[PDB]
Amino acid sequence: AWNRTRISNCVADYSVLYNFAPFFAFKCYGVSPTKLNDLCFTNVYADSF
Amino acid sequence: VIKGNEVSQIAPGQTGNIADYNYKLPDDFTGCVIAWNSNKLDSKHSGNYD
Repeated sequence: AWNRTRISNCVADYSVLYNFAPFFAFKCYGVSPTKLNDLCFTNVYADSF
Repeated sequence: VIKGNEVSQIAPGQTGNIADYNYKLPDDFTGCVIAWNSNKLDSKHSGNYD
């Protein structure tokens, strides 16, 4: 029943997901993390499992 | 001295709490990482808070 959440017109404040929401399992496939500051997302979707 | 869910970050080209704050392995690492449990020698009943 997952939700395709669409995000647009914001900024990639992703460092909070490391410690502010301290989720442990963080595997980025295709685009390794810590580079997520420009030319990052165009049609970003989020799936909740 | 690490936790249980902590050996994973110990590899070349790996990132995480250890690689960002504690210790960084080179991507060109030539060696052996060896680990074993240390309950009877690195734990305390109330917590080995050392």
